[PDB]
Amino acid sequence: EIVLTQSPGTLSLSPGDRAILSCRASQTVNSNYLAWYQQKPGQAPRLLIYGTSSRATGIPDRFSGSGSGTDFTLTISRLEPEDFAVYYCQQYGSSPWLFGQGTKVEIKRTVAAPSVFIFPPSDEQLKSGTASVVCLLNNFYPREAKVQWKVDNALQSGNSQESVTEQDSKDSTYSLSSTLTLSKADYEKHKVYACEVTHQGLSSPVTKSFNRGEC
Amino acid sequence: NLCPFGEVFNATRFASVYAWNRKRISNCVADYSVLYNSASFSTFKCYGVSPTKLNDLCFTNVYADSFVIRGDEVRQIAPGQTGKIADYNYKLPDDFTGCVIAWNSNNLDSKVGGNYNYLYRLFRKSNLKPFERDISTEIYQAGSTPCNGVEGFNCYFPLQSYGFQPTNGVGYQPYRVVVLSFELLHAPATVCGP
Amino acid sequence: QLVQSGPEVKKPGTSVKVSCKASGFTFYYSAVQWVRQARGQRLEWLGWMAVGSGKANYAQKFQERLTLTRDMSTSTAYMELSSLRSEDTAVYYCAAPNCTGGSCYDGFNLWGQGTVVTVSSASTKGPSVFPLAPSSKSTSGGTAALGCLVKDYFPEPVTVSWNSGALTSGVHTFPAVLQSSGLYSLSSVVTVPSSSLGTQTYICNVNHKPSNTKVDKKVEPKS
Ligand SMILES: *[C@@H]1O[C@H](CO)[C@@H](O[C@@H]2O[C@H](CO)[C@@H](O)[C@H](O)[C@H]2NC(C)=O)[C@H](O)[C@H]1NC(C)=O
Repeated sequence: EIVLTQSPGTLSLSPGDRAILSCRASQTVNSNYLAWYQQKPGQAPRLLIYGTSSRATGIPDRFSGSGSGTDFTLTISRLEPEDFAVYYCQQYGSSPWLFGQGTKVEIKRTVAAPSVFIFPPSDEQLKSGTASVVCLLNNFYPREAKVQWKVDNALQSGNSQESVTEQDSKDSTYSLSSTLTLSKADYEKHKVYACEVTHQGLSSPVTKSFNRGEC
Repeated sequence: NLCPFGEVFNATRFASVYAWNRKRISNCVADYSVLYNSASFSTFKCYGVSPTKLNDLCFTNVYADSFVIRGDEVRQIAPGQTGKIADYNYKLPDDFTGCVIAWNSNNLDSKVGGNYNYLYRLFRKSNLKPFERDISTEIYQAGSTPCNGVEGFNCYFPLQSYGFQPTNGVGYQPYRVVVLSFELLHAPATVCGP
Repeated sequence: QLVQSGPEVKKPGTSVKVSCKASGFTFYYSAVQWVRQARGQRLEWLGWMAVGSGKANYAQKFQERLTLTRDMSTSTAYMELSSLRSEDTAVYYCAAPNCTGGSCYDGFNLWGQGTVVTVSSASTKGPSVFPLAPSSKSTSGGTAALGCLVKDYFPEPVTVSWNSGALTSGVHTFPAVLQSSGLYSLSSVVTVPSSSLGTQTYICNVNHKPSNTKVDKKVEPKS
């Protein structure tokens, strides 16, 4: 079959700089059956380039495709605020029309340190038999960031479901939420709770800890 | 000496709609009322000539065309009709004179598992003029790119086959159609009945 | 233009059918392909079908479960999938080129709006709202954060609002996640100054349409 692999995964470029992509195949692909699609979060994909060289109807001239054989490229002359999305490359000459893994384009800005909060569970949550402790990460630019939940200087696992918001518009910073959905049984037989964070924008990891004695 | 209508109307096999067969008839004495009073045909429409008064009229030579089409499809065999069959397979002229006959052929054309010996054209670059055939099977070119002999996206085979099943509805039931067209030209004008 | 049917929720082991109605162009010369995408994942190709003759092609993974059909009378294309599993939860798209006459466009420029299909066994249930009251430990440098917690609701669409929609400055809602019990849960937070606590009536407005339950849970600082 035919496998497509877009080599550059994610690219963060400020508006103005030209951007490039690289959709490379394994076997020779017909030059008349290749296309590029643009998708925004929550909308159906939109066709951009068809036939490896010609653009679609109404597509602004900044987009332009080139290349043939096992190499194919997409070039944006100067980025615009509404051109930040995910781009897929697909070929339909053979029988299986496999897509590509996609490439995400995001705004690049300055590195901002995150904010750390801790939320003790509600008393009314105690009645249901489950404990809910939340550690909140706010306003940090680099996507990579990890949190380890610590109970009595022990790293608990299996209850750290993760949730990330989309890039913001005015400042383009991310917000992170981690919830420690913990059973009631473990709640009383331990004392010290903590969530430790490590971020590229922080010189050293910041440890935020909570105790049930001051509840 | 009588015209051989029986061999046409009782043939063992019938041609496909895209390759309908033609057989001219001349120098013989014909009889149409015996055909008319069969009480077995389904439709008998004669545009321009009264079927009861065919015996009292004389022409120069007649043509007989036959094929097989779907039951719901019989309505397109008429002057001034519009449809895929009229466009791509068999078109009648506006001033057509003659008769069209069709009757059900379930017990002879339908079998268990389906008969795939009848085909009909799907696409054509241009509409058909009256009374011509197209036996070409070259790959169609829907898009603006040459097919180069390979079937795929925007390159479709022009022909597919009917699927006839005994359990199919009367709408999908096969029908055998025979079309007679009478010609008139300066000639001895031989063919006409007693 | 391509218009699809609405979202549907099924039980494991059953089968589903999705229709993709077309209008505004010569549907006879077109061709449709089906693409599905999970939540935050890559696009996956299923197959394609030529509407002119009904011929279809399928990928190896979904060869024995996917069936594509057509209806010339209503210009409607049908797709069905049997023996659904939990991982089949995704959104499905239908795409076809714009055909005007004999000639037609060389790409799948026309796309549908998509249909959401969920495969699960847990029955529908209303949500429960739990307040995230701010505390002294939570407050940091004058900045304070508070919000509400929503749990154990099966249907996807839920909404969060503040001050009956008046409070939206720096509001954060997070994408819903799936627990081990099969019931969804999300969180919503907002930032306010430490001088704001104890002065304004803070409450989160939420709703769950399939349960037809509307809750406005007032939150107060922890004592
Ligand atoms: C086709 O063949 C059938 C049967 O061989 C013909 O029907 C016969 O017609 C004669 C004269 O009308 C009758 O005496 C017979 O009883 C009929 N037989 C049956 C079984 O109906 C039919 O006439 C032939 N077709 C044509 C156009 O002559």
